[PDB]
Amino acid sequence: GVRTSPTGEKVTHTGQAYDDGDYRRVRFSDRQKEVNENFAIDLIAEQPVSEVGSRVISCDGGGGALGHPRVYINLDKETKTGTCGYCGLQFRQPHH
Amino acid sequence: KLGLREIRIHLCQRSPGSQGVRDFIEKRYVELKKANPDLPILIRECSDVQPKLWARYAFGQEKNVSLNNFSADQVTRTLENVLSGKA
Amino acid sequence: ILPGAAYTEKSATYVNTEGRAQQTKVAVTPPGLAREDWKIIRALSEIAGMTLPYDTLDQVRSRLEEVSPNLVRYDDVEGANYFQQANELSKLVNQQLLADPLVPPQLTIKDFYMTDSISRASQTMAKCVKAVTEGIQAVEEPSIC
Amino acid sequence: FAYDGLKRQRLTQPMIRNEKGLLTYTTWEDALSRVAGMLQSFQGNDVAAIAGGLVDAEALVALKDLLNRVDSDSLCTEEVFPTAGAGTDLRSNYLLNTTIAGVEEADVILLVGTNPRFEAPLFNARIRKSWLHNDLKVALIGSPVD
Amino acid sequence: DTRPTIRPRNDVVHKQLSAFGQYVAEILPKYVQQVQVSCFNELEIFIHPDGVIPVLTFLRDHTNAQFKSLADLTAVDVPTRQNRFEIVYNLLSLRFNSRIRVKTYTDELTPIESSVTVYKAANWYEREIWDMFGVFFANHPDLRRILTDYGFEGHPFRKDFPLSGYVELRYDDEVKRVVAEPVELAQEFRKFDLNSPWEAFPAYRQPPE
Amino acid sequence: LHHALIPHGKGGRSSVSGIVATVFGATGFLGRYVVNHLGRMGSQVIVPYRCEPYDTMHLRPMGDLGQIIFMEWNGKDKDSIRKVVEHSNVVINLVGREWETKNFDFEDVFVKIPHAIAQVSKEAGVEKLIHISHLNADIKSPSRYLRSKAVGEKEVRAAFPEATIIKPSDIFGREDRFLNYFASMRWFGGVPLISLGKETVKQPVYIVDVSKGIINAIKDPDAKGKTFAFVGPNRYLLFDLVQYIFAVAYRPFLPYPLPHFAYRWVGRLFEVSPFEPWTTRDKVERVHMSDMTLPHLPGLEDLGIQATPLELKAIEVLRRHRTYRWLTSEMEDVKPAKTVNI
Amino acid sequence: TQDTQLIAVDEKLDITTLTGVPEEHIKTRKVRIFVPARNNMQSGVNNTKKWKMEFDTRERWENPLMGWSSTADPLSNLVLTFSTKEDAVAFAEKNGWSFDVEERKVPKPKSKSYGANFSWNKRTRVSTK
Amino acid sequence: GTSVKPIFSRDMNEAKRRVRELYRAWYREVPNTVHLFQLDISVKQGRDKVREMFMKNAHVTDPRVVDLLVIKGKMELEETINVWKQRTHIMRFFHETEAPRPTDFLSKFYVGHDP
Ligand SMILES: NC(=O)C1=CN([C@@H]2O[C@H](COP(=O)(O)OP(=O)(O)OC[C@H]3O[C@@H](n4cnc5c(N)ncnc54)[C@H](OP(=O)(O)O)[C@@H]3O)[C@@H](O)[C@H]2O)C=CC1
Ligand SMILES: [Zn+2]
Repeated sequence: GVRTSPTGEKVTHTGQAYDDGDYRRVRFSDRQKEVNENFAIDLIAEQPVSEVGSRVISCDGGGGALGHPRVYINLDKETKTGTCGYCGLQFRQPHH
Repeated sequence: KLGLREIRIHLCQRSPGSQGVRDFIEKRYVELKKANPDLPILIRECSDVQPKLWARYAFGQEKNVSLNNFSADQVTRTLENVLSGKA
Repeated sequence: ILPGAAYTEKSATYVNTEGRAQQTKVAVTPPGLAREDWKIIRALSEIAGMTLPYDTLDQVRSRLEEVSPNLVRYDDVEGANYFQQANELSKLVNQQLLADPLVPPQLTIKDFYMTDSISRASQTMAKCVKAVTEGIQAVEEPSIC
Repeated sequence: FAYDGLKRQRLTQPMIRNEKGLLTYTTWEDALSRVAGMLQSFQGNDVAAIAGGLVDAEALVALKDLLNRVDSDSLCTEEVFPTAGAGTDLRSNYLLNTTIAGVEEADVILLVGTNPRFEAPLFNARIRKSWLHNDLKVALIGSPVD
Repeated sequence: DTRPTIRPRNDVVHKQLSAFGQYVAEILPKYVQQVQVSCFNELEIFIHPDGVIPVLTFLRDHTNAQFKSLADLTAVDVPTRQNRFEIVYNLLSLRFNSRIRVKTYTDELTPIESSVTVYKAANWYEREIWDMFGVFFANHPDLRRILTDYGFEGHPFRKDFPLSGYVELRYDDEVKRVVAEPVELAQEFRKFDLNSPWEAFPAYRQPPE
Repeated sequence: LHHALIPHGKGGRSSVSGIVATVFGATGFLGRYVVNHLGRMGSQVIVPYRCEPYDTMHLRPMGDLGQIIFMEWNGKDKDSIRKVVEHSNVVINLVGREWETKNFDFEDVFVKIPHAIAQVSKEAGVEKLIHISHLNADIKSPSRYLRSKAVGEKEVRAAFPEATIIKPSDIFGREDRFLNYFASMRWFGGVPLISLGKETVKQPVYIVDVSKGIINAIKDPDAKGKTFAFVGPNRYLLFDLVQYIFAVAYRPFLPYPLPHFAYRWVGRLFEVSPFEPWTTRDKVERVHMSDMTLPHLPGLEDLGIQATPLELKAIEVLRRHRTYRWLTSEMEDVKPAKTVNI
Repeated sequence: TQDTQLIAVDEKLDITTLTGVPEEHIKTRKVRIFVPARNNMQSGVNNTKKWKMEFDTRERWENPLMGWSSTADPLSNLVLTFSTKEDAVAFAEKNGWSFDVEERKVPKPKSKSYGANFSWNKRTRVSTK
Repeated sequence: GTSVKPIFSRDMNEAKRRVRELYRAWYREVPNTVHLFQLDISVKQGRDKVREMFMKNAHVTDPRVVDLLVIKGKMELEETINVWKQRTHIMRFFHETEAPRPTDFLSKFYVGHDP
């Protein structure tokens, strides 16, 4: 999901937006400040959180060798859901 | 103008040239500062520096005079002359 | 307003509490139109009329040499003495001591944090202020990535 | 952790009072002329200067010689000192005479009206090491801060 | 080597080159200082500057050496030495299929007798070295810039010479021909201090000092 | 000032000077050197163009990447100027043709277009504006050129009370069509001049002096409102002009006295040409009429600009027109014409 | 030492006129040398064994089109290796660079006694290893 | 010892000679340089642009450095005889297009953090 700056130009995923008083914007005139529509902020939150029944899980990122290097994440903190830093998808204990 | 504002008596803690001015401040200092409460007597003791007297006048004036190998009596003589020209 | 320069943006000399001269060197250029603090004054002196003789860093460095030889020997300390004269020079009308108890301005972690302008401007340092004054709830950032 | 402070509330360009008395960015020319115009016309105690708590020595020399040529000796400082007696005259009056390395050979230390644990954290680490290995005794006169 | 990772050795050649290393040493004791053969069978002769032309003559002429091929001319610059530039030659003997290395040292100002007479191949290798490093040799036929730009001042390969150079050029329409200006990069060379802070080779470590 | 606008760098190709230039009609002599100096010190330049982009490509190697942006624009369409001058700091007007075309008349390019460029720039809110009008701008002048400059100068002055109007006297340079004009005259037999050109004194100025004076006016904080007149360093008679330039070309000068009306007629037949005209009746009056002196108006030296002598820079143009017999001849061989300077 | 029409030219070497670095970069460049300090999170003191030559950091402005750190001083990334400090200053004199020297901060030779970690009266005993 | 081996100039006198025939070749070179090289600068500014470079190096006392420079002087000299260089190559000596460098303290303060 992409928002729109008050000046009428779409904001990028990093949140950068050209100021209305800025002079370097004119590079966008007769051109476009194209923005990747698939926001990584909005492309990972809706992925389901898994419910594996184990203390420690190896996350590979899918595809085996094609995924990120295997990382042994931990699921003991009941308030927080475990996650792999490489991928960002969620992991969770079986409701304990 | 050309009036005294402060002095800057630079000297060395070990140089024999600074020994004479060092002979001056062991005992003949409390009467000098008490005589000039407004005049601050700055002692910048940096090693391996021949003793230098720096009298700062008004209007951004600052005259210097030599104290190399000036014994206790004679260092008092030259600095009193600067004191004598307080204005 | 006269925009100067921070210590990281300045190649100049400070002195610690023990009278040892330590010189900092510029690592990042001062932002925007800000210039060197002493470069401002020398420019000010020229535009005012009482132009100072020194115009470069070494020339002003020689100026502290002739007004205070101590703070040019970098890392080299100078032995302080003549305490036998300083005490006898204090030795006077003997103003009394106030009954007010000795209370340091910095008593806890919180007031230790909030001292200078850079600390005042900083935000992450202010997060540490929230941490000590409140606890762990709000300041706990999720270390997901 | 102070680098973030160098990025917040940075003075970038000279600012002068506008027609309504509000600070507004301007070139160095107007700021230099305005200060110079109000400086050379004033003399004596009219012109003064207060140093900060983090100003470098070279700046202090710059004002010292600047107020030298305008007959100004009211170059004040934020820190206040009982100048009665030697004061500024004797550097041993205000210096850490024993040097910070001296604590590792001392026996007793008297902390008068200070919080070296917070005021000078690097200092307090040195007494802590001295108190740990050398069994150095300590005692302060002030609030029983940890 | 039963282990297939490390490189094998040719001890027969290593001693054989070492025998010839001392061979030259007695032949010209005035000029050689120390002769060393490295672990990987590379025997180097280290000769005095002023005796550059005789040793090269000896190796080209002597039957037991017969080194007649100037492989390469290099003057590797080390700022920590008094005379920085160490001029390194490179010879190949066809009849004994072996390589020799003779080298000297020379500061920025000391001139060397040009070895063009003893090796015609040195000619163009000489035009390059004075260009890149700045060490003038004496009585060269036409010693002159053959690598750098026409009128380019400064020897670029010197240690004090930045990799980005000092000037850059650009066409200008107001004068209708190209013109130079001080170098001002769009992107500076981001230096990468990637040297490991841990010792890598106990064998080559210098003695404590 | 704007946050991302503070000047930076040592005035180089990739440096930042803080000038968002908006030179109009840069595909000309004045525009070519103006964008050069702007690009040289390092400044964002927005160049609107109406002709083919191929002709505008020679301004591409004139600044760092992304500093020169070419934009399509039309004089009649108001919105065209708005797009060009929106993200701008200085908008300088260099548009104007020495001859008349069917779509654009003399008043159109010298009054109507300056009227539009001044109104939109002020409405947009640019801090500075520079307008170019002939130093001989006169409402009663016989040439429609100078009359158009005068009323056009008056309009931009009223619309933009802070505009710095520029008054060049007689520009000369490589592709200057001023001395190239008399240099090309040798093709048509002799050199036709009205009354032998003995009653006309001009004070030409070379390109870099007015060009550098433009940016110096941009950099000058007090240049707003003024009407700086850029004039040359020496005044010579019209006969002396043709005498000197033909001598530098070493072509045989053939003076030819002409009646005023016959020269006026000659411009008429040469204006018929559907392609770019060579001689126009308006050009007839301009070369006939003499340069005026305006001491009250500030000159070019006030901006720290030294007027380069014509004789010093005349060789830079005259080399192309001269033949092979004297192609390598230097400039000391020729002797500068009799100066009748004030 | 090698007598070949030797003349006693003992004046300080001045190769600046020959190397010809620009005037702004031969006078207005405070060349400073030290021994680099070991990175604290590392334990790699061996990197503190060599004298290093540096320069003064000049203006580093941001590129308008992207945002870079475009530099105007060619002597920005230039560092030089010296075995001893006298060689480092020797290069400075011949290349006429305004030189500054720091000293080698050798570590204090601290005394470590693991037996002191369990004492009878000394405070040095450790509450948890 | 500190004694060093000279190449050609044993002392100042012979070195002073060597800088003299550089002038001898250069002075008669500038006129036909402008003539042959299609240059638009006159001989007058050609002559003194050879001049000030002598004072550009009029501080060295070491005979070797003067000798190390005398070779380069005739190198650029020879490079000009046989048209090896191009117009821009010799124009690089004629500093013409760069912005003037600030000199007074007010100028560099107003320009930037350049010291
Ligand atoms: N002696 C002189 O010639 C003097 C001239 N001036 C004025 O200064 C300016 C200098 O122009 P110069 O650089 O020599 O270029 P030219 O006069 O050779 O050509 C006209 C310039 O303006 C543009 N232009 C022409 N007609 C139009 C139009 N109808 N709409 C928009 N742009 C147009 C041209 O590009 P394009 O054709 O692609 O649109 C070109 O950049 C002119 O206005 C000139 O009259 C002032 C004083 C003296
Ligand atoms: Zn993962």
